[PDB]
Amino acid sequence: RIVLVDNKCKCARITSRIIRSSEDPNEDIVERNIRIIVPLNNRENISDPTSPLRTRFVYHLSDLCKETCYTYDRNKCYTAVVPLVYGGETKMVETALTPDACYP
Amino acid sequence: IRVFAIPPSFASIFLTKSTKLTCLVTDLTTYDSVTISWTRQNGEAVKTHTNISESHPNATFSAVGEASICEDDWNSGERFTCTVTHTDLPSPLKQTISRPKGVALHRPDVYLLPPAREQLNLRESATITCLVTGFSPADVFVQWMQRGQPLSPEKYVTSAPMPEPQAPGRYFAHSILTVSEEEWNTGETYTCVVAHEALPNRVTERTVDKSTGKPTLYNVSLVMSDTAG
Amino acid sequence: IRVFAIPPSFASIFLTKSTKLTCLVTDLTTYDSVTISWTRQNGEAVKTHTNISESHPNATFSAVGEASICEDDWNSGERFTCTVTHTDLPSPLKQTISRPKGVALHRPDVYLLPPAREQLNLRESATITCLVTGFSPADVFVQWMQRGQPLSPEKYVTSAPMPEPQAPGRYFAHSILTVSEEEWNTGETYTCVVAHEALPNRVTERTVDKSTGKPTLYNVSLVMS
Amino acid sequence: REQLNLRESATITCLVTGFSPADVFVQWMQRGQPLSPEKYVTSAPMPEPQAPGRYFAHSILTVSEEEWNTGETYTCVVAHEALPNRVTERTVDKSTGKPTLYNVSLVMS
Amino acid sequence: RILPEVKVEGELGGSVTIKCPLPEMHVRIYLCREMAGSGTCGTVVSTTNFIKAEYKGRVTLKQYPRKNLFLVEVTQLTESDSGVYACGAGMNTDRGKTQKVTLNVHS
Amino acid sequence: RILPEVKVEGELGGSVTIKCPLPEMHVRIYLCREMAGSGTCGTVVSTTNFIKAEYKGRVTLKQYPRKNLFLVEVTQLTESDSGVYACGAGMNTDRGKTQKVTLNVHS
Repeated sequence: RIVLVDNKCKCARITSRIIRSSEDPNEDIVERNIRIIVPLNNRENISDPTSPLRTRFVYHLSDLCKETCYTYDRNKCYTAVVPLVYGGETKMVETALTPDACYP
Repeated sequence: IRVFAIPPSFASIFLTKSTKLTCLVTDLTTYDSVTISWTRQNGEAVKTHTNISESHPNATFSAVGEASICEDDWNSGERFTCTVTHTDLPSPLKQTISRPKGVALHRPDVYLLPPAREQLNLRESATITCLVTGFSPADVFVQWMQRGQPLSPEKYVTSAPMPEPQAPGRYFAHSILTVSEEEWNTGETYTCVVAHEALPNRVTERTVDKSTGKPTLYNVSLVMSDTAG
Repeated sequence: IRVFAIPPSFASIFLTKSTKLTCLVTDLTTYDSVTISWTRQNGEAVKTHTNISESHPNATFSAVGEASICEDDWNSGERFTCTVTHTDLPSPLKQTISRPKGVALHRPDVYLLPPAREQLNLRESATITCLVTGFSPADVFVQWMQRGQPLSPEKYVTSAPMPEPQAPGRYFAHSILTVSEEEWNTGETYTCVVAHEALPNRVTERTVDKSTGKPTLYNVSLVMS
Repeated sequence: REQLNLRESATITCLVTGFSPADVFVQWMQRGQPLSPEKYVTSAPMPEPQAPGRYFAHSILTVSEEEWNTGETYTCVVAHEALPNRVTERTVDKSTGKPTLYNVSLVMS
Repeated sequence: RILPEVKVEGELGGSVTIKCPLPEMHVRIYLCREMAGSGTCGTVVSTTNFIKAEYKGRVTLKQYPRKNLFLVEVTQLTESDSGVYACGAGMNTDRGKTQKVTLNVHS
Repeated sequence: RILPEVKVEGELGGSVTIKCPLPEMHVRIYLCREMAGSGTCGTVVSTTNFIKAEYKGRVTLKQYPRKNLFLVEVTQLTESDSGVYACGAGMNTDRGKTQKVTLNVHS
């Protein structure tokens, strides 16, 4: 419910609710429902794979209630550029790390 | 005596920025005055060739006749013909190149497999492969690179495209490198790129290192913090 | 107007366990009353020759003859001659065919790459790749057994041997087997089995299943204060 | 593992059961190459208790402790007529049985 | 999380058509039967030529750019515990599934 | 996942024949009876000479390559409640099962 921090970069979604409990007085409960979706096998620099494996996973509930992040969005795209010899001339060519998300 | 009918490769077409069809003569005697010309399906002649090269150490001559044709006419499947005429053969020999319509266009699937674990036990080499499959019967050339500097074909070797078991006409091909084991042991992240027509941007890419292939030991630590916030 | 000879391949010899060689008659006129034989080094006769072909569009007669011969005598290094005397070839021509016994031998080495991790997301069809490297001769026989049964030759595809530029005289090949994900997702054991001349035993085999790429352990630790 | 405490000698056993007739050959190959016949020991085909006409055999290879701890693989190859390809083999090393080990480590100030 | 539940009925002679949203992206469009035993999803037909071995020749697909729609039509149904079929797009099946349906072959 | 449910009345003098698909050639075809307590399947007879202790002398097998049919024939039935019997092939038992049949013995 009250969780307008559905930022799908760090995966967080910590919503709030009130146990309409057993009909005693306002002996109610306040919750904070986290669901972090760790990529774990992803890379440190999210747009460049040459960076080492991202091992540590920091989670502050301050910046995720709005940056480097861990996963890929379906509505955004991340791209990259690559070279090649083919003999002498080297020409930069554009590739997309997110297919079916930004395919021309 | 033999004559070839070599269409420009897809890689040549979209990397050299110049589309030209060439026909090569081989296995013949080292003579001259080899009339090697390109003509169209209507019999009209095409622009001639340049830079007649030198023969082979095997005492056999080698010459090439090249014609420059734009991309759209090549995609039009026009019946181009290379004629080779010489005193060796009383009848000029004709080679036909065209684009036969009637093949569906299928996106290539390019997959990277690093060497097995027990491959890294003989401590002499690491064999990485990229396998392309399911693509349209158009045949393509492959490039590889390491740490951003691409590599020569003297090390990595590709395979001829063969039909797939269950596909009607979708093909497949392989490419492998056997590199020093210490290199792949000491990072040196490798990348296989290929260029095929069915690709949206015409070029696709994949990359592998030790980290990518089967991480056998993590220490992931989800240190949630300021849990209140 | 020729008669070529075909030596049976060790790949065919091994699985058949029977040695039979034939000579193909090309561009000889489509007429009967012909001559055919298989003379050894000592000239000993062979088994009878059957399965004579039919008429051909280019007016050629292929009087192919198959005979049964032992296995060890081939290893000895004898020579066979397909003798043919046709109406259009009155002069008898002597064919020749034998075992080379000259090329050195290096045992192959067998690798079995499982399908890529990305491939086990799209759930269409997996692909297991057997790889053979560093073998001297140009002959090698690769097949696949699932659950003790050899698979259909259609299922697996094996390419021709290809030389390594780094290793002179040595070739390599690759067999591919395409199976459904679901059978691969379930515990199923696929074995790539290879037969080759220079292997210390006549046969080697390597196998993989899903329960091989799992990580040895984790280290997850939710520090939280 | 009770054997793997003295750290003296490990004994891998290639139990072969359910085969007829009473003839079989067993070799032990490491890294693709075979081993001396004096390092491994093969028994004789004894009749099976619950299956008449069907025999069984044994085979022990004695390695030193450290090689099995380094995880070096060992291959037992069996030759017999009834085999579909006349040759079968099995492999083993340190990590055959080892399952996943979730070493967790909770902490909260 | 959409649930476009549809209750088409089909016997062996009955043919059942399933309607899926076509984003016109054309990279990949598929139907996936969720596997009750494994608890995951199992593809049945996709943009690729592959098809289930048990379902060979019995299911086909139709693309309607005029209406931006995808049709999965099954000519013959052999009393399958017709589970939940999910339409989806993209190579990754679990992440690309858009809508899910389930029906009944009997009645 | 197929459920070719076949049943019988089954007493003591009655003999029951169970039809299994012949997998073809030879691959350890067997008939397995689900163990309710363990929640898994338990072999009663296989291609090898194994026969379950309580079923000793009471079960026989007939392979029919002419019809590709595998008949499991039990001469005498009694209190052995027909729970679930699965026809299967291959080395591993739980992976190789099909005909998940169950049948009563009393009536």
